Amino acid sequence: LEELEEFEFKHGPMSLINDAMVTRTPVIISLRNNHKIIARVKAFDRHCNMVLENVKELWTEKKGKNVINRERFISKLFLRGDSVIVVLKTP
Amino acid sequence: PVNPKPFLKGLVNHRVGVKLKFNSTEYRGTLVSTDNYFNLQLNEAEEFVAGVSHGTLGEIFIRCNNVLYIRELP
Amino acid sequence: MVPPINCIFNFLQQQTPVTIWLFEQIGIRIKGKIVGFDEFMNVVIDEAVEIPVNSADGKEDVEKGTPLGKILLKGDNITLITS
Amino acid sequence: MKFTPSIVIDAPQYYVDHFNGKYNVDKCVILRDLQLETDSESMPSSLKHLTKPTHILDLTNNDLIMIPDLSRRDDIHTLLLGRNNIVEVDGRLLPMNVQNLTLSNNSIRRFEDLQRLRRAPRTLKNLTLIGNQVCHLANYREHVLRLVPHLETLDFQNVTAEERKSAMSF
Amino acid sequence: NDEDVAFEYEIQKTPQNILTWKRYIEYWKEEGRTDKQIRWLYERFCSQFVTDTSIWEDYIRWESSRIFWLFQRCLKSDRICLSYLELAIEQYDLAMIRHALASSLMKM
Amino acid sequence: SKIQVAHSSRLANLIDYKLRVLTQDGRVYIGQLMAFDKHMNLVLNECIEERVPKTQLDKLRPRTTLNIKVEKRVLGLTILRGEQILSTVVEDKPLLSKKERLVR
Amino acid sequence: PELKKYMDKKILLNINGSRKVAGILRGYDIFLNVVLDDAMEINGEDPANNHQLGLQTVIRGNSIISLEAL
Amino acid sequence: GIPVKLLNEAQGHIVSLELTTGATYRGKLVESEDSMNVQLRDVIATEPQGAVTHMDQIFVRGSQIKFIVVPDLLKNAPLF
Amino acid sequence: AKNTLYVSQLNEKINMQRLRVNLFLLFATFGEVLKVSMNFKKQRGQAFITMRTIDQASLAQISLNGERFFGKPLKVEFSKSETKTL
Amino acid sequence: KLVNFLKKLRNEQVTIELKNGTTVWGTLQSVSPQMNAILTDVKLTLPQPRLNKLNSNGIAMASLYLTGGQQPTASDNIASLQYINIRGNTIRQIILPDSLNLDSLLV
RNA sequence: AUUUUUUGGCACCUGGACGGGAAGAGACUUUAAAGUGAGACGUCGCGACCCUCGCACUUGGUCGCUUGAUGUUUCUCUUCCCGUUCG
Repeated sequence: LEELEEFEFKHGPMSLINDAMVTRTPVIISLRNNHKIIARVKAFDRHCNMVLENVKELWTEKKGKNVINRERFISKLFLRGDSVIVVLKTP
Repeated sequence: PVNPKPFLKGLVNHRVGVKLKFNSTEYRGTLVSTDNYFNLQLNEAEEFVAGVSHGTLGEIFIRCNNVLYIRELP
Repeated sequence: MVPPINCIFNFLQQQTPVTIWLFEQIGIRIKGKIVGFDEFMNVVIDEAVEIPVNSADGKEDVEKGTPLGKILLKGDNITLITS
Repeated sequence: MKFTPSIVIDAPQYYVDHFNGKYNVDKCVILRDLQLETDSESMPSSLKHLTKPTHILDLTNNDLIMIPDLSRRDDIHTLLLGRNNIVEVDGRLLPMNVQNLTLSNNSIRRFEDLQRLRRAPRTLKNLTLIGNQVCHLANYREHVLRLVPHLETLDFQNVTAEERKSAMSF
Repeated sequence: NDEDVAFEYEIQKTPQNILTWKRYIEYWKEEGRTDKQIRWLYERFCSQFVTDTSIWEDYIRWESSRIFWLFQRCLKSDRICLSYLELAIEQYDLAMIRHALASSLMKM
Repeated sequence: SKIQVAHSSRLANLIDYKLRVLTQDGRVYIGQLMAFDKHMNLVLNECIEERVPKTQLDKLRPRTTLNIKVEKRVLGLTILRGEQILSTVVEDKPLLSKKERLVR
Repeated sequence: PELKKYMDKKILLNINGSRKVAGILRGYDIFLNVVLDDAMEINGEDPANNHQLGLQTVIRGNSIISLEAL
Repeated sequence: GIPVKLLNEAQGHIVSLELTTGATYRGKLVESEDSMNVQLRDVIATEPQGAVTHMDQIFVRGSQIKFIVVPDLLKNAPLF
Repeated sequence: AKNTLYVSQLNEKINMQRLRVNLFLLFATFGEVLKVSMNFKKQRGQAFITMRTIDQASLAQISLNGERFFGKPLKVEFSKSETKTL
Repeated sequence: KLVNFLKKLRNEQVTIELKNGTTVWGTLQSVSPQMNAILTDVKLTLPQPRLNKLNSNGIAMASLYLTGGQQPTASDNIASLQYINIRGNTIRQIILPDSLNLDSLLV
């Protein structure tokens, strides 16, 4: 069983997340509510659940006919994986 | 004939356009790998919303459930 | 009786042109021929074209269709497949 | 007796069906014949222990001199105060959503004792004032009606359209 | 605030009703009166019942260094001393752990 | 004031407790939990639904001075499907049946 | 799906997107996929607005909301 | 567990069920399945807006059931 | 006699929802009314009121009988039985 | 995997954020295998701007009010609950304690 | 984590305050004179005429609401008496 998990996280698409975790580089996760999160991956699983460090959350909100950016810094966070649209490797 | 997973395993190292079922977003990039659950890794990706590019992204991992279709790009 | 999977295998084997309706996108359809499928009802569609469609009084102006080429349409987006 | 926390906490709570006919759905809290005399330095702070939600509060036959300050209750749609010694009807003190109020056999003696019924919430549909001295007075019913014209029933007799249309003309 | 007095009169009604004192303490927890205030109320709760140790054991369950100090008092004044045996063993000063335990065996 | 329940109370302990069950379309179902399921399918006895009308929803905006008049349906014995539950909240404990009041 | 009692009978389905399809049930599936013969898209009372669909029609089961006899 | 078994015990009785669409159906439960699929016969249907209509027989897919209302007698069932 | 009073000669024209609620409100003054049961399809104009105690039921019998209730004068007497669906 | 990490956070204060944007501050008491949380001494909240966008947030505001805990008329619609059980599919994020030594929990 | 539940078709869209109601405006139909922001679902009831004589374990039919209130779809505001609250 679990040997397949160690295969898929090493060769398959989640090797990106794994590389970002091992090299400690931040990833720009993009969520289903159009929030971005910029964060370090500390752990993940096959559902793309994640434990994240130094989370910066970013989004726009609207006042009338114009938009104002909003921001949060969260020290430690867990992300349920069903909400992830895309994860981007920060250059 | 070509079944879905053999087909997608044939597009690896070729440029594909992954249209998402949401936000009218389509990611155009080189397909590097794919999961049995059809997760995708693209490289050299360009975000397009409604045909207007938001510029090159580098590497992206796209969760399987967001995908409407993958098309090969000639 | 034909099980639905066998009916899709008929579309595959006879190369019958099909129209596929999309799950929530009532305004769009895909026309093509299925060149493979799987137990999740993912489909590889060859000669696929997306067709603009009206929501009710649902005429289909194929003259404005956009050719996608060959696509893997994820099966969680299919609602109907028809000749 | 006077109000104390154990009295208000221990009070029998059980669902009744009288407002529905089929299902037991209204929590009825029972404080009957208990001879609670009122004391502002003991009662309202005890009533902060009255369980929430509750729907019928039955304070029948208790020695209260005025309607208890349940103004902070959104839930007590029925307040029973029969045989108590209430003398004045301050509509501020009723629950916010009280629908039925039962003042039978209290000690209300003049329309001046009723005058602040005008302040009662517009949710109040049912009133009973039987056995008060006030019920003997001339034009009593028309007075209560023009104080609170949105009653549907007063003293278990239906408020007809002509009674309401009279009461609202003042 | 007024609400304490509603329990105080109830204590004047029937002071040996343990559930009154318990609900009074519970309200003081929910509002969060200071430790030195709740100590005075727990010592009242014990003093009205000084013949029975069970209320001291509830007090110790809230006072849980003062819980060790009062436990040394409760050992000086035996099932609660048996309950203390794990705490007393960790003191390692053998006369202080062993004397209370042998006293509890003496009044077993 | 309100009911307190022990912190260890799993859903299996709340049988015969009257729950408020909150659901994905902004509605609440209130009834004694008779049984449940791995999915959180629930059986609610004597169930009553509440919803907030669109006329009242405005009163939830910023200025207990708000007083929402919900709309209710008495449903009766009801099976909720698990997909619809967002959350569950305890409203009340198992009461004595009014039979038990009867003196003789 | 113990759906056999509908077999070779005409049925009307309400399916995702408030769409409706009527036809002759020729087969069904564990996932409640169905096959319709003589299928028609229904969207009004006017037969000129309803569209005859293809000779064979497969409906993916998670789309079906209800399946009503005719 | 018990909730689906209760829907087996309701067979032969008039169930009322609401869909995710808001449509209501009320009728005799003639079949039911472990997925909460149901078959209703002699069915008072109702569009989400309240426009009533009537149907001889209907099958409803489990995924689309919001809740099912069951006769009060079954609160006495031995399941509980 | 018994926990259950029988009430008769109710005003037929009134809606039972009002009539049952107001019978609760009427009898609650003199007893802990545990149940008001009415079934006009089988017994028009009649209700069976179950009090907590015989002393309360007897005081209610002594005080509500003949009292006006929606204009029509109420009839009250002890029931032949308990209410079973209490 | 990582639900077995969350199972270790018992008796610790978390701010769960739901899919609909409601934030649940509270003491975490349980996490089922399917991420069903149980929390006590809870404070539900809706972020300020969401109360102005009723086409998206009317359902969220209605579910918050109908919890019956919104006796406070505080802005941002605070509701206080002694106990809540949250079905795991509704969780968007869990904001964890800052002092949590993640390594000891993950390893 | 793969169609039927839990690894997402979801997201874009002094003074303040509330409530009694009056007067005008507005809008549509009539021939200067009389009626009251559009069109429609349903539902609680209310009150009259039509069913039943009474001790059990869904009273029935029908009409007005010219408002008694209420929920929900689709289309295009000034002013004066006054009740009640807030700092």
